[PDB]
Amino acid sequence: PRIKKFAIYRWDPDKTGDKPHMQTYEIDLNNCGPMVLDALIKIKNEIDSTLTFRRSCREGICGSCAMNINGGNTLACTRRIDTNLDKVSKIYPLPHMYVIKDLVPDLSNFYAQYKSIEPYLKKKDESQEGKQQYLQSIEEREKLDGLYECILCACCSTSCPSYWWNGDKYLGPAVLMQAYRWMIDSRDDFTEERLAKLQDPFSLYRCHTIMNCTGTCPKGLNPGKAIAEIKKMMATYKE
Amino acid sequence: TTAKEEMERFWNKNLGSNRPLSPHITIYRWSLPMAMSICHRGTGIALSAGVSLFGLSALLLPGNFESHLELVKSLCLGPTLIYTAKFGIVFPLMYHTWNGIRHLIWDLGKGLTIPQLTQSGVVVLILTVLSSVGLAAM
Amino acid sequence: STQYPVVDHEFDAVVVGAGGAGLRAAFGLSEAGFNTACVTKLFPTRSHTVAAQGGINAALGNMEEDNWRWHFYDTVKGSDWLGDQDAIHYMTEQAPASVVELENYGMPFSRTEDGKIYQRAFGGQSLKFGKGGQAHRCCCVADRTGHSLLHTLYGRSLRYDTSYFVEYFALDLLMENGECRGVIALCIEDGSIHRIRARNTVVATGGYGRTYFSCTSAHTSTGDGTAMVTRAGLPCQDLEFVQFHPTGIYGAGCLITEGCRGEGGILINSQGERFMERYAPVAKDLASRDVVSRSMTLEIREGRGCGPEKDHVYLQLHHLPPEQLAVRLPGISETAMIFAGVDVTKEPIPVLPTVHYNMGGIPTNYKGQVLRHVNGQDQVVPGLYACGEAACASVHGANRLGANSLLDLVVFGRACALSIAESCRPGDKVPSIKPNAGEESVMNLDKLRFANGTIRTSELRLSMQKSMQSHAAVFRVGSVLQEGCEKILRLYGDLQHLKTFDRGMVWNTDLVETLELQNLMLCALQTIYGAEARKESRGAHAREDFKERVDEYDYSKPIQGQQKKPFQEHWRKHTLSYVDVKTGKVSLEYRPVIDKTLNEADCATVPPAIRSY
Amino acid sequence: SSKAASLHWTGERVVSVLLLGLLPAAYLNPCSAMDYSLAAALTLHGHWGIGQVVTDYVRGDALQKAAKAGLLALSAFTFAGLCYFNYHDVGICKAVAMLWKL
Ligand SMILES: *Cc1cc2c(cc1C)nc1c(=O)[nH]c(=O)nc-1n2C[C@H](O)[C@H](O)[C@H](O)COP(=O)(O)OP(=O)(O)OC[C@H]1O[C@@H](n2cnc3c(N)ncnc32)[C@H](O)[C@@H]1O
Ligand code: HEM
Ligand SMILES: Oc1c(Cl)c(Cl)c(Cl)c(Cl)c1Cl
Ligand SMILES: O=C([O-])CC(=O)C(=O)O
Ligand code: SF4
Ligand code: F3S
Ligand code: FES
Repeated sequence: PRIKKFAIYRWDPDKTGDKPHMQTYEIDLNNCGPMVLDALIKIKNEIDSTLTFRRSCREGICGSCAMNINGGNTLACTRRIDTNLDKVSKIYPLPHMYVIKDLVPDLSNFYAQYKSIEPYLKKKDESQEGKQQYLQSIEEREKLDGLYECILCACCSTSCPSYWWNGDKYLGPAVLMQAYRWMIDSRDDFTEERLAKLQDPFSLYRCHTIMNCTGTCPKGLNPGKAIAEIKKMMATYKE
Repeated sequence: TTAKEEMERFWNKNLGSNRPLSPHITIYRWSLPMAMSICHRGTGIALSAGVSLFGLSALLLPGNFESHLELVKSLCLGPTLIYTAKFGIVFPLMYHTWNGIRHLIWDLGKGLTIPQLTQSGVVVLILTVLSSVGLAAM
Repeated sequence: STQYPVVDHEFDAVVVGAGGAGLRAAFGLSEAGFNTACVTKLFPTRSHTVAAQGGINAALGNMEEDNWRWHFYDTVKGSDWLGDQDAIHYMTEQAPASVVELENYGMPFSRTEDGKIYQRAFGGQSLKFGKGGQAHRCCCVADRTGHSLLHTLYGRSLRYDTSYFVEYFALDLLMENGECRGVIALCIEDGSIHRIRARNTVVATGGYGRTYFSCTSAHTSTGDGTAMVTRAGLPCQDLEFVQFHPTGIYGAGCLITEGCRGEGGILINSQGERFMERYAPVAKDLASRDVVSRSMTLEIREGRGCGPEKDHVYLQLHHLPPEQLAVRLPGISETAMIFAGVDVTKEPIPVLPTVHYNMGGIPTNYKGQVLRHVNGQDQVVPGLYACGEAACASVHGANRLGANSLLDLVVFGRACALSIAESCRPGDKVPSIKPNAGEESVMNLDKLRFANGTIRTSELRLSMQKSMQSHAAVFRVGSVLQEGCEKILRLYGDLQHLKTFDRGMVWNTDLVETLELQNLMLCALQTIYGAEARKESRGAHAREDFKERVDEYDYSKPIQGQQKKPFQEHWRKHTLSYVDVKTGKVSLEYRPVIDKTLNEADCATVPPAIRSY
Repeated sequence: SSKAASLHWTGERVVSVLLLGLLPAAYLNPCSAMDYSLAAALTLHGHWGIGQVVTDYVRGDALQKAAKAGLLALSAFTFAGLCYFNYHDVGICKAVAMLWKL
């Protein structure tokens, strides 16, 4: 028999000026799955179903969980509960974001920012599209590993202090790493205009190499290292 | 709906709501490279304040540097209080110096992996101490 | 009612669902200059297609030389001849064009030494119509194909003027005299009610695998479109044919790709034998889904299983070059660890046959148009389409072929796009709707919203899931099935005895996970009742009491000195199921399979045969 | 569209190595030239740096305009002062020297 405590951020938008408060729950860990989501689900099912959160895959590929657990941003479905009964787990919504309800942040801006980099392949001549597979050597292809696997979970950008103070105009690591993913895609023709789109104070340059992003990626990616690669490209490119 | 309209919509929705912003600094777990980052901010801000205060007092205050040095020899401080006032000036400087080097290695793209940040973090921290004590001893 | 804010929308088209199939349909319509709306209860990228691992089939001729007609043959065979050959012809032909579309879109396929799309071996695929041995036509992005597919599709979709109702919950269709007028949805964000009316409506809501206790499916795989169709009084085809993927992780039931076997991964029991060598001599470990899982689940019957409570098998990978395991199978390596604490390059993964895919769904044209059944005949339902796992053009038949669903998605996504593109014009007269329309959904919503019953949504869902698990598994008998039937029908009654707690408008996940249970019930009801009625062993459906394939002939011996069985006497036919919304009474009937391809000259019909690997 | 943002980024990195290199050189070669080029590098790099902190934290259009205007004034007086000190006083190399043997 093993009880664990969970301190969980709460807020009901329909409860007339309800104020954000922590609610604590208790879970027999022998009666629960290894991961934090398993507990989040178990309390939803048996204890309180007024608890509201985003989940889907429970396998860590949809990037639906993405919340603040014990100070760090990962995916609940992938983060395992600390067997240490002495520590009380503290579950929060993703930092410096608007809470719609409980652990549910308004991710609209995060998405709008992703749209803005135009995250798709672009050719100068698009007449011949649809009819032949494009050439790309494994060499040109290796340059994509650790970039394409991004889950758009928003753990990174939402851990970046620069994104906290300047989330509106600063694109943040997740988006920025993607713009780079398309920059180094051999099949893309618009590398110069992708860079030229980041010529302002805020879009790229609010990054001060804090490195929370890489430090927190639940997928073990290095958004920050890509941000520095963009920076080099920004300085050295022509026209 | 454009990306810009979407952003524009995001702000006008939320600023006219009663939604709370989720906690951040007050909850987010600090790490060695995170702390070493605001310290780069602080030390820089302090160092610039020092220099600003130096050139500004050179324009407003009467008497030369030599006048102010003798002015200081008044109620002359203990060797272990002139060294303290000496160490608390090279510490802000020597730190921001070594981490600034680290920031440039980074601009070059070298050593940006997490375990490399825990290595480059300690090495800067030690070099700070060794060069802060080294210089206040001169 | 009356107190709910009903907002109206007028479009040319509406796509319910933004998985692979949904997105392809959605910008496909926009691409063609149609004022399209998409409705999805998740963020497009969260959709289950994003979890897809193995790859996407097409006879591109990159590895060896290929013919899409061999792909055809494999598919129809694998379908155990419940598969409509007109659709299979369409799909397998459109495949190379479709994959090249995706690559051209930006999909970062793994590459060959020629800088072409890397393809690999997969379960039960051959060259030269089953003669030229194992074929390598499964196109992949290393290990995260669905993920990459969904992302590139989402990427592409930003380029067109489509309107995306993200986290909107489609409640029902808007129907008027057998004609689809649009949808009625819940804006999860504020809890408001939206009636979107369009001239055409595409339903791409994915599977309902979450009718079971253990499945590789997303928590959000709940047959919501399936049920909207059932609530319309429309038929649902072949819902009893449920795919049990051989290799899903023993614990949480996460998927380990079939690409493991495709790359040379072996399956081993407690005795140590490569049991997929005596169970299926020719194709071996890389055989059909139903045969492999049948063998696995049969191996546990013998007692030769591995584990603590004695209930799983071992997928082996360690003998493969670890370098190969790093390039081909990176995604499973994390999850094999994370969810099982297993090092892929050292120890064998613990796997178990678990629910994976729903070949059953809404009956469909090869054109994507939803079929009803009138006078023993097919009738196209005006203004209504379906595609992907939610659909049943039955390109997959009685057993879906590995790497064919992602293909299904994009092919027919495009089909629905084009069918509308050809059948009408943008700006065409969008049909009107009653001021009273959808009132039934809003009412059932409000009823569920304030429910003061005796049973928790969670508790009833668990009853359904464990019932289906013990009464509709890999092996079936009428005794267990009939008990399973009444079991489910009993639980259907309990839907007026359900307790909800959350009574808020904004993000009422309590309320929706109930609407989903409503939805899941309707699905499981038809699945189990369909399974009861079918008295044969075809594809995924295996009856202990009817071990044999009941066809119009006995295709084991030669067909001629032989009299053909009448329709309602053999079983080689599609199951159509309905249910009265109030009583939960499943009535059902049948329509014929299609054997004629789109052209006999280009692609020969393949007549039924003994199906074995 | 110019590449102004990326040039200003590089500009900074240049004065940084310039200022990094100027420290040993001020110890090894204490002179009046050193005294002036240290004054330039000190004030520029500091001005750009606080500029970063200004852009980061000073939300608003009125405030951002002022905070930069005063920062410019602060850096102008700081440079003029160090130039005055190098001309009509000890000079910064010698100033440190005098201050350190103390
Ligand atoms: C489970 C699984 C399946 C799978 C796979 C791996 C796993 C773990 N790997 C595959 C592979 O490698 N190759 C392949 O060919 N298939 C593979 N599969 C099967 C396949 O991925 C799925 O069957 C298929 O992707 C289903 O996709 P579809 O496009 O039909 O839709 P979806 O991705 O499941 O998502 C459904 C969308 O519909 C929306 N929805 C659902 N209900 C509603 C309501 N009420 N209102 C509004 N929208 C709704 C969802 O939001 C979602 O976007
Ligand atoms: C010892 C040599 C020095 C080097 C190599 C150096 C280098 C740097 C670098 C690379 C940064 C930017 C780091 C980032 O990207 O966030 C920086 C920040 C800054 N520095 Fe220095 N520096 C040095 C000394 C000084 C001195 C003596 C002052 C005082 C005038 C100073 C004032 C600042 C300020 C105000 C900032 C901005 C803080 C920030 O935005 O984070 N530096 N320095
Ligand atoms: O503004 C900042 C904040 Cl809030 C933190 Cl926590 C850090 Cl580490 C840094 Cl570097 C900056 Cl600039
Ligand atoms: O449904 C599929 O084709 C497959 C699947 O689980 C895989 O091998 O990734
Ligand atoms: S880079 Fe990592 S943390 Fe950021 S959105 Fe992508 S997967 Fe999430
Ligand atoms: S957390 Fe930050 S400011 Fe840059 S290195 Fe990472 S985005
Ligand atoms: S639920 Fe899909 S990542 Fe956690």
